[PDB]
Amino acid sequence: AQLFKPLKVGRCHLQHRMIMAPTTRFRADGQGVPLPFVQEYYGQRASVPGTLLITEATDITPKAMGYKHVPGIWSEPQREAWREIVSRVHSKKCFIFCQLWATGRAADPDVLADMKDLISSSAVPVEEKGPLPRALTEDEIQQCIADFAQAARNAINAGFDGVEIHGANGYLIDQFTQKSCNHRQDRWGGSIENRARFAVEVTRAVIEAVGADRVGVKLSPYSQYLGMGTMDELVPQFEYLIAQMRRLDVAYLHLANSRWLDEEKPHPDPNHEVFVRVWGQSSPILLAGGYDAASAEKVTEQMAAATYTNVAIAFGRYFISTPDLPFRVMAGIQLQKYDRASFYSTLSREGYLDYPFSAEYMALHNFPV
Ligand SMILES: Cc1cc2nc3c(=O)[nH]c(=O)nc-3n(C[C@H](O)[C@H](O)[C@H](O)COP(=O)(O)O)c2cc1C
Repeated sequence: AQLFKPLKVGRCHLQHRMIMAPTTRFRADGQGVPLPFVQEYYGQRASVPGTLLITEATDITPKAMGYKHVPGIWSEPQREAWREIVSRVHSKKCFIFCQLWATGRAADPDVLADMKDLISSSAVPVEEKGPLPRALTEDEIQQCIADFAQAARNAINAGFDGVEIHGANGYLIDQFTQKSCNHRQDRWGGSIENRARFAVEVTRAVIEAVGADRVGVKLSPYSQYLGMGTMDELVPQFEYLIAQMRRLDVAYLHLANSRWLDEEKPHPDPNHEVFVRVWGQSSPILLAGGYDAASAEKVTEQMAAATYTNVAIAFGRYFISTPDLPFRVMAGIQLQKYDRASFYSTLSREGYLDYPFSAEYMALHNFPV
């Protein structure tokens, strides 16, 4: 199976193409430091050598943090906690990218030090008022771009194999890409190229920091989560941005389906064919959102037959429920049914560390360490 073939992504020689998608689980402390057992969570999911894992979204600066109990990577205590997580993954011969974000208008205003700190590309709330975000100034944009680069340096210094730039799901970068939020009249909004500029410049600064082979970029072009996915020129806007990502030669593009607002409207393009076409055949593409063992297999096989041979699939919910997911899929073992109780848990070991391995995997584990 194509899905089981080794694939080089960035500097990492992956041994199969099933990826742990970035998933926020709120197991960080009030200082943004991952809890001491976060290392066992990622270690569990480093089940099979040559797996790539992508971390939960990680904050870049204390001012940009939008939630409590999510991790950052600006402070020394955070960076040391992540070094230990990354060490555990590498000890199991797996690879890990740190996903970097800022929440912008989707931050929890109760968590911000000042109401001034709720920022976006423009003063457009997610819901009809809705506390109003403040439009970033030119200098604040420049500062945010440098903060992403410095976070990327911190990540690479903690040992991460790479960073993913969180350009999706209506968070701050996507708030610049999409006209349903960005109504700026300066060079950061007001046309397809101008709206794309924020994502292009964050990407360029992170590339200068760590090199294109340690940077992936996530987008969710069709997603309607958090006020996105409604602009009239949605397709052209992302065709343009993905052409620029391809020109910048990033290690991978990651495209994900999210929450679709009306289930009676069919989705236009479940496997993102329209965008994969612009990205091209040569560089790895990660697809996420709604896949299972059979559909991950089918889409990778059929894309390969269509010349798109460099496709990986990332799983969020099944990697939560199934720590040995790639082992299971390769051995024809059923993935663990996931449950909403665990998705909506916070802080505890319960609903986090306590999904079992397959009995099969346990059978091979029957030895003294
Ligand atoms: C609990 C939960 C937390 C998530 N947190 C993030 C996040 O931190 N970063 C991000 O880019 N996507 C996040 N996602 C989206 C996942 O990466 C993925 O796109 C989503 O789970 C859909 O894929 P699935 O069908 O395999 O679950 C999250 C999803 C869930 C279920």
